[PDB]
Amino acid sequence: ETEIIEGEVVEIQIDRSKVGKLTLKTTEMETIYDLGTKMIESLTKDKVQAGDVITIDKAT
Amino acid sequence: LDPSIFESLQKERVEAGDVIYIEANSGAVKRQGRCDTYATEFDLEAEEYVPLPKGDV
Amino acid sequence: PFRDARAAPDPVLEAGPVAHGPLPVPLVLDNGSFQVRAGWACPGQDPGPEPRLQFRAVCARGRGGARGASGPQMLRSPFDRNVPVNLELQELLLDYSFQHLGVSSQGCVDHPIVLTEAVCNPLYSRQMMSELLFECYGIPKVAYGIDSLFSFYHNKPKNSMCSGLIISSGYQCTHVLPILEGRLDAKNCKRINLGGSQAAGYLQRLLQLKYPGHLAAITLSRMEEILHEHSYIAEDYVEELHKWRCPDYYENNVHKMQLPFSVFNLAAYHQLFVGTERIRAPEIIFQPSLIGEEQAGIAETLQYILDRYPKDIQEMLVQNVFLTGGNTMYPGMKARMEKELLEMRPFRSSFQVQLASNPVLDAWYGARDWALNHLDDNEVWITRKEYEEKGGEYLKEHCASNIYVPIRLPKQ
Amino acid sequence: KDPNFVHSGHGGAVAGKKNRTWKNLKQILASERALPWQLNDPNYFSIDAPPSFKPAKKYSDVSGLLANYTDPQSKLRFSTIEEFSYIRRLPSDVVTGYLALRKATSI
Ligand SMILES: Nc1ncnc2c1ncn2[C@@H]1O[C@H](COP(=O)(O)OP(=O)(O)O)[C@@H](O)[C@H]1O
Repeated sequence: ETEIIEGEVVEIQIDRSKVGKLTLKTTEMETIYDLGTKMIESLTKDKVQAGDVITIDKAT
Repeated sequence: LDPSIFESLQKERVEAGDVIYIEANSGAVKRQGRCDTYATEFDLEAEEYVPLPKGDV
Repeated sequence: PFRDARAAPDPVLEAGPVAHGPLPVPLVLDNGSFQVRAGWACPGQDPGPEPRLQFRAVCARGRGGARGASGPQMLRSPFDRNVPVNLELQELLLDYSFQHLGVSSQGCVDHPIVLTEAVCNPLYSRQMMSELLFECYGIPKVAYGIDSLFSFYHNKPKNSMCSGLIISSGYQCTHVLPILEGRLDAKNCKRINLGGSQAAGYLQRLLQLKYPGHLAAITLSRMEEILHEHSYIAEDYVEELHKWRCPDYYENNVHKMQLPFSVFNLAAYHQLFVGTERIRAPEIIFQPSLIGEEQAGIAETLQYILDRYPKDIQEMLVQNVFLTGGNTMYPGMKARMEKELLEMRPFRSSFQVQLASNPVLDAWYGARDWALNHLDDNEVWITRKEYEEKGGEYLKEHCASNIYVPIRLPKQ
Repeated sequence: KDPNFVHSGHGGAVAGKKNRTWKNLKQILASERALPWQLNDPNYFSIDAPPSFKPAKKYSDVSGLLANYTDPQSKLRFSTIEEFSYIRRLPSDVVTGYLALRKATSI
């Protein structure tokens, strides 16, 4: 079994350790998440942009 | 713990609040994830959280 | 379906029920924040026969201005967070209590009294409570003690020296009291700024937001019923609420609270379905973060005081964990407390959790049994003349009482 | 008959515009912090339990079940899709009403 995120990204924010935030959407719901450090490294590495559709292996 | 075991904990990237298995004979050390009491530290973070063990210490 | 509460009983007595032996039978007065409990010591009878005057500690005086009323019947009450801080609204609460119990006649109450007070009581507050007592009512001698510690004194296996933690939870506070060799270790005692008042307030505001169509139908006296009769405390909250998540369990366990009637009438005369709400109201004392409030809660606090001792005396004082007062009445409380305690002890070690024989009345019965024993121990009491040389900020250090410190208050 | 009638003037607002019966508890405590206390002494203003160390769990507003999610506009938090459908149909009044239970930004 796996915990998986999948959705369209609607907003992504970063600061000058670092703390950022993003919002995701499906056809049926929305959420905002606060990001820990290791996700900030992953999201900044892969140049995610608003309107992208993405899937995340939560555990990894 | 002896400093050899401490080196092994450090190599596994263990910190306080992690859930750990030590085998005292082998000197084997295994990280099993963060304890779920801290699962709300952030909304998204890359760790995997496990419940506090129900077995004997 | 909801009930309504009773009011206006018939307590009337003769001028003094004086028994054989010593004539100055003391009044035993539990000066509670939710309700007052008061009566004659009635010595020489093993079961306390009549703790009379079970009544809510609230008074009426409205837009009429010219009169006020005091018994069970806009409203006011004399406390701020379990310390009394009102003048005449305390007097007319005492007056009610004395008059319904009977009194001699002359310009004083002829009988000595034992009176409950806050776990710590501010010096100014103690001074005022002494002044408002010796000046107006002229009592010969007075004793102050703590509700919880009287309830412990009542529930002890023996009339002997002991150690324990007391867990106490009344209207507007819960306290954790470590006691050693009969003495409250008040240097490292702690309290939590929440209690059963705040639970009812939260459960009200929830159901108001759940059914805006009839704000007026739901009110404190009806919140009392669901919180007393129909609510329980989880063994583990995030697991209980998880088994409440599936509809087939929900429908079998949700509570159907029928309002009184004048579409099947529920669009206004609803059945007020309470599910998860019947857990979220009790849980406030273990997780104050269900409200806004950032405090440790009854779980982290107990560990945080228990790790401030040598490892031997921990294993001593945990041998008597005692539950008393108000909120401990919830079903499942012992089980939740002993499970939460099992995680924060050495792996093979032992502990014991005792629940008070009657969690709400044992504070009064304790004060009874205490005063009925210590009648003539004149080092224990404050005599009427002592208050004329010590200004009222003064206390006598008996067991089941707050720790005294040498201090004085300027007044003119 | 009655215990007494010539009751003393303890401190009520007969002599001036000041607060009616007596000072509130906060004002009393402000006058107790002035005294010559010492480091071992019990008190009423140093018995408060400490703040919690652990981060807080996140339960949903409208049902109390665990909430993975929070809505970016209303700022309420919810567990499932039907709950997200439900919240979007609420008026502003009950929305700010729920947030006020948690002393969130809502004032
Ligand atoms: N049977 C009960 N079940 C649940 N809560 C109860 C019960 N009886 C009383 N309470 C709660 O007890 C509290 C009052 O307890 P009490 O010991 O009289 O307080 P205090 O000593 O501070 O005046 C109230 O908030 C009330 O909600």
